[PDB]
Amino acid sequence: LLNPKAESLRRDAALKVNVTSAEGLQSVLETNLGPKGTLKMLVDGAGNIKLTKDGKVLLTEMQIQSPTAVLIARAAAAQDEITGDGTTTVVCLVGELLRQAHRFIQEGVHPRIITDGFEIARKESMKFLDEFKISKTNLSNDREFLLQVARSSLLTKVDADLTEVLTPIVTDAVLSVYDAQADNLDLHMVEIMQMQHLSPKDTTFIKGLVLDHGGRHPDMPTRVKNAYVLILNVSLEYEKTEVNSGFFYSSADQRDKLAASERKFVDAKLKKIIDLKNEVCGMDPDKGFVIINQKGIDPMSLDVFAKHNILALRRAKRRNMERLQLVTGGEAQNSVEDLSPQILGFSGLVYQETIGEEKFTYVTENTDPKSCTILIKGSTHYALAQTKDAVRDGLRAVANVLKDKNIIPGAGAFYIALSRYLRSANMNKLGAKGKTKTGIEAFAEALLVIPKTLVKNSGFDPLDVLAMVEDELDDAQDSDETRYVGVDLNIGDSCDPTIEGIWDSYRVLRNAITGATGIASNLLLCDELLRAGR
Amino acid sequence: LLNPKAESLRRDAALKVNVTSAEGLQSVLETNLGPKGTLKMLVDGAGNIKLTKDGKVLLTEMQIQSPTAVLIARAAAAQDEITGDGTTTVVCLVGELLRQAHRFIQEGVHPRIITDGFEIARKESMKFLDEFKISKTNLSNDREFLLQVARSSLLTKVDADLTEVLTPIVTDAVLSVYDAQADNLDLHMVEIMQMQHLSPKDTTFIKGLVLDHGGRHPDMPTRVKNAYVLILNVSLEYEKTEVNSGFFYSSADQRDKLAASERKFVDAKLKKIIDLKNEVCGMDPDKGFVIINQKGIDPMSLDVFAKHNILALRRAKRRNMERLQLVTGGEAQNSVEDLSPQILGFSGLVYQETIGEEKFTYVTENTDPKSCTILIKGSTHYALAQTKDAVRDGLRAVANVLKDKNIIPGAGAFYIALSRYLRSANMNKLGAKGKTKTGIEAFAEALLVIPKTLVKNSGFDPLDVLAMVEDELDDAQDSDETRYVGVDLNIGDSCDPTIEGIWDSYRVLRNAITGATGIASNLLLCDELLRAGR
Amino acid sequence: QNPNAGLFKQGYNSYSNADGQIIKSIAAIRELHQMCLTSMGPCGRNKIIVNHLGKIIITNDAATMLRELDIVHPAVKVLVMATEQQKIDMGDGTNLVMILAGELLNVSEKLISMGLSAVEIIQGYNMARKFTLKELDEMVVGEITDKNDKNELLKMIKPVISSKKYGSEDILSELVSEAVSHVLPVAQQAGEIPYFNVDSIRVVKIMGGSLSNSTVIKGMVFNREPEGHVKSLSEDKKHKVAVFTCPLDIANTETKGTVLLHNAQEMLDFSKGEEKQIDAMMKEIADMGVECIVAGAGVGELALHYLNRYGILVLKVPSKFELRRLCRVCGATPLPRLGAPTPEELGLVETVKTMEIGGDRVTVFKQEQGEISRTSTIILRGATQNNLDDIERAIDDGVAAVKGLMKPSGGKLLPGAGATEIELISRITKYGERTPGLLQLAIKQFAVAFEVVPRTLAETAGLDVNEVLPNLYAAHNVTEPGAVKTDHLYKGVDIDGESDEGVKDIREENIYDMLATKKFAINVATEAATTVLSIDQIIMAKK
Repeated sequence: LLNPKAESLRRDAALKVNVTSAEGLQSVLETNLGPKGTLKMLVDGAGNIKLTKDGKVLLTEMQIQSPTAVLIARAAAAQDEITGDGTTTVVCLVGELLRQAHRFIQEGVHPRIITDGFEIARKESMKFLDEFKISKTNLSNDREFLLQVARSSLLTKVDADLTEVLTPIVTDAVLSVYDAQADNLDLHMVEIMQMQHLSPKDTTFIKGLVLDHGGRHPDMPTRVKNAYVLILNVSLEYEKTEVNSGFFYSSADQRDKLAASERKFVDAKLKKIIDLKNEVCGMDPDKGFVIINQKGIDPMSLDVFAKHNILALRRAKRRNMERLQLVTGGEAQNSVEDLSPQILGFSGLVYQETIGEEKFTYVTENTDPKSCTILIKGSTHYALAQTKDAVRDGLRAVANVLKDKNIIPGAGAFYIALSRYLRSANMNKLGAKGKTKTGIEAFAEALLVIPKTLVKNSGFDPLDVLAMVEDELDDAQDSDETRYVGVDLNIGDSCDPTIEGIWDSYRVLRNAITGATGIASNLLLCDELLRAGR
Repeated sequence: LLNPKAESLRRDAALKVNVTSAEGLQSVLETNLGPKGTLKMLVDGAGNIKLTKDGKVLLTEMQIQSPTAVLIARAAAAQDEITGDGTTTVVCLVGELLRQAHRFIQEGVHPRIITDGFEIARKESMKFLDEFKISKTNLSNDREFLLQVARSSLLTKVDADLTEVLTPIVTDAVLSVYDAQADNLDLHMVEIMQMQHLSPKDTTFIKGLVLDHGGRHPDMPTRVKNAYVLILNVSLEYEKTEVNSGFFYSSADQRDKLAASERKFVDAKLKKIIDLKNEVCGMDPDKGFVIINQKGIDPMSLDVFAKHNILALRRAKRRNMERLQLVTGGEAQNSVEDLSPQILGFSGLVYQETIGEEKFTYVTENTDPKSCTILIKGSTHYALAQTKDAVRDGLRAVANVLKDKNIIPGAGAFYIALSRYLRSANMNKLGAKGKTKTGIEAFAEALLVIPKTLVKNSGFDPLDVLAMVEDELDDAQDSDETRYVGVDLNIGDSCDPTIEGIWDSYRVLRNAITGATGIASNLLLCDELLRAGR
Repeated sequence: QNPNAGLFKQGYNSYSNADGQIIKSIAAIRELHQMCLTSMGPCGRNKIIVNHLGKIIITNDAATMLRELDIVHPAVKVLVMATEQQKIDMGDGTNLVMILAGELLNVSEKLISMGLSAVEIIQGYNMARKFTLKELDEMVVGEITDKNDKNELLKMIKPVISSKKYGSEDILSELVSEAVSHVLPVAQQAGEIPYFNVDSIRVVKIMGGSLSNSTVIKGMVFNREPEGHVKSLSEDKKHKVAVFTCPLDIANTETKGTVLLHNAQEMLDFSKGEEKQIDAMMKEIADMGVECIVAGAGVGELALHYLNRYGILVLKVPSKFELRRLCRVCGATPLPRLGAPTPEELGLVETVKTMEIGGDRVTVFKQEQGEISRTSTIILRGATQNNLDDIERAIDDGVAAVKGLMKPSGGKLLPGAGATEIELISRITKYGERTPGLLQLAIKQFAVAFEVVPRTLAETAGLDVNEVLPNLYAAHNVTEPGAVKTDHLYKGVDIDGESDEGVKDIREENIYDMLATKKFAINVATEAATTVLSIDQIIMAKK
């Protein structure tokens, strides 16, 4: 039953290889789970050092021939397009669920009943999911509670020293861009800037928009408070004919004749701009005037802007100009002849950070900016990649907190309670099936891998911390009140996840149970590995 | 860190290999366990063929380098000397207990908690051992119940066709030699002899003693009823002059004259023996006179005893003569001159089986024989060893039932119940430790190997029979009554072990649970395998 | 026939913690750790490295050597990237960062083999780092007043030259400090506007002479020829200098404009045309008072003839980097055209002359009083080319040391020569028993990791480890009959080289370490070791 150049695994041998290949990828992301996990370096062919704990980014930067990790890679891709986080946790749930089920395969349990026991446990998990969840109020005074949610996302992807730095940054980034109403939130409206100069501990949040190319003159003012921003589409720089040509004067009389042809369009626009400063903000103190000027600036206007102390800008990005219309409010002016003071916008303190290689400009302190900029600083390249991964994962984690009114406590509070509930639910109810309870127990025993993994990376005994939580849950079942118990990684004993402030998104955990169920089931449903097409 | 001519395994690999090597012996002895097991055939290499289903008998013939299986063979050494049956069950309890603990060792659990968890569960099993046992009366009218007890031992070692033949034989063999009182029973009074060239279904029970050498003469009576047994210690063979002399003869006729002078010494003794027959019941009907005569017989005395219809025997084993003194009651008579009628005993019908190669004389139908003989006849060599292994295990199985007043139902009744008791008791008590739960749960799961192994050899799904028994035990507890459930191997569903008649001795299961736990615990205590002394 | 477990990916390289790769990664760093142990200290030496292009580069600096070495293991690249953090910002202390980060992994190896979790190892260093940062503020003895005096600069520059090139530190300190005082203006108690840059000091060299015969110029020094019959200008005050990007030649068309001769009639017109046009443009430049013309492009033949009659010095600087530093002195600006010396764009030089220094005649550029220069150049002389190139790299480290005098704790200093690293031991072990829990293992080993600095200086100097080391522990740890510790806090580590008993006081030779350099080096070395200890797995692929 074979042809030349064929390799096929039949009977239960393919199930043994698929689980064994899954145990390898499991241990890779096992030590990467939680804030106490490990931070691994991945360099493929580019010499580019990158350190991140995100489960999806690992699989995209590594080529894996194992077919088991291919479907897992498709699972991590579906979680990012929906949940946006928790890719490492889902992989740890799929890996251990195959190990607990593989032990029952040798017992003779058919894999269809194993998959049927998962769907029954998944429907019962959704019932406990609605009972265990906590409804959070839509009020905007929850920023204090948002600080606890922000730390839960940050502590995982960093060394925990940067969490306190990014805690006010990430929290204020979401509330500033999100107006308070039903509405929705847009993460694209929050810009991200990257700089390799300053250390990562010095990073700060930018309320407004920042731009790259500024005007360079020695007399330009460093700080300008409450300045008016004006978008300028005309060219302030000398221009030449479409064909290469130049104006060479042999006398002072020919100098004024040849140079006037180039500055004729410049002076016509330049003299009308400085007249706007005479009509508006001429006398009035505590006001300013700023020019965007997407096009360049000639050295002649630099001396004119220096006499009036006008902040000069040239070579502006077109994408940032559309955001300046929202932040500042000024309309794009194509012709200065039609320029009016109604087109002028309003901005706050504008100060330019002076660095030899690059210069920055801050449009910040605006009345209605309706935009945000997260400035990421770091000394090395991998420090910028890790911080950028934590911000993008942090913004998307908090994004699901405002959209989804339900919140779940973390630190193993959801996993330990669900594993203990499903084990005691089928015993009291006895409404599933007689034989199926074997496969249902495999799912309940696979839910305790996460709390055992969090303490494994910290070096604590997973059997000791598990017995301490069960003793607290038994004390919680005796009392008629509601008390949630969770594992504390720092101290090593149990903790109240509501007081400690460790919280997990409801949508992330809702798709984690259903997602890990279908992916791990399809791997057990494969009897034979087919090699064909060649 | 090594020595010459030495091999050692470090870390936990030394224990994992010892468990894996124990798993190899488990899979070998998993197939032959129970009445649905298999009959193994071993070859020493010298031409010997032995077919035995007993666990210890196979281990003694097999040579194993694995030091773990050596202790298992040494663990069964105390099983046969005490229990006498169930050595295969003990091995299955040691191997599976190591497999169930192997999963917990890989999780990082220290073996001391695993070892202490087995000892604590062993002490709790002994408390449930006395609750689950059934007290049986000491009355001797229980032979009807002993028929079902004999089937438990017989159906295991044979094909079940010889069970109905050996059921009355084995049962009546123990009760006949056992007078009715507390006392005890001695299995040494039951002799086992064998003869080839016949079918195994012809096996019959012998109430008396079977003798090797039979009388050879055409005129000797085959069947003699109500004959007097006489133990004769004199030598009836050819004799010589009491003083040293020689035979000097000129012709062959003079040689017979010198030979007859020495033959008169035997003839003088023959005349005194025949006078005892005519003295007591000489011509009386329904009477007989039989001469044992441990020593030999000359061809002249065979014709003298045949004319009087006397059964003559010669060259009897010294050990078999001591049984004739107890069975028949006749004293040993050294001299013929001192022969008296008070030395004569009494016996019933004595009939000799005539076969060309061998002849058997039956001493049966005795007033106070105080002995029995089980004649196992089979054509081949393995047919004689297989039944002899079943009788010696059957006699010792019924022995523990009459000695110990407590009896336990078999067919997995104690194993399934104790696994259910220890599961629900550890959660209610919680007096050991939180980490001990792993050791107690591993022992509870290790008790289910026997009910799964028995049904696995029959072909029925061990998963379905486990669900039907647990559902029946739960329905029995809701009805508030006492109902014992066991696995039916023929049908495949559950059964009542009290009605079916499957019973296990209390002393067999008491040393099985204690023995398998103590030996398997010592295996987990092994840190390293040291090679020294070479 | 023999399978392999643990690799599900591909035949590429997979490094996991199961086999102890965290020890092998340190062992690979340990191979390069001993490389830096032979660098830091006055006993160190430059390394000869031949480039793939057949070029020999010789420098004592280890950070520069890392750029000339091929790194294979990517775990070392993390330390190389962390080494650049010390070279770009403070410019000094690269040997302190790499050696300490390598020792932090050595003391952590004993914790990994003991069974201590790597997470608690990182948590211990993070708590010990915050304890060290608080002590560095109280360990400051003296403070630089930022007087910018020549004698005040000799205190900071001397230890910077030390542990690089020994025996010339007395001569080189007077050469470096003299150029620093030239580029610094007169100001005090003002940190708003920065002044001293890293390009303000140019290093030039010439064969011949010695270090004692070297001088210091207040401006840029050019080693090329004047390219004309005029060797130097006059001594008149405020000479005008014009920088021209356009080459010196007849005015042509920006597009094409190639001179061709069809007939002899065009030969006399174009030849005399180049003579009359260039002479007319050079005359207007000389009439405006410009005695020096800087030509960035090539110079024609007829251009040099007219510049000799007008007495205009010829200067050619094709490098645009030298033109930037030239604008900071006289104030000249490059003109896109030729023949239009606009006085607003012209510069002013006090004195420009051609003098013979080191055996060859060079035309320098300097000043006197007015038009204060922000750029200076040091002329080096010596008979050894190998030691001459090493001084060029040693001065660049001294230039970055002057930059560390700015607002971020520039005046505060700590005693050096192994006195700082040993004193941190008693202060950290004092906090070890104060902090309960499992952190005591990592906190104590964090202070032991500072013993590599005094041991390396004593080992490379030929001193016995069993002798000087127990005297170093007794120097910083004493029993004083009283509540206030007293007597010698100045006992450091001595290199000897002649003879001595015990150690010596730092107050004698005034060898100090800046707080901004030492405090920044500890944070970089801690985060560098934090990255390595946090990585338990490395995935690589073949090229």
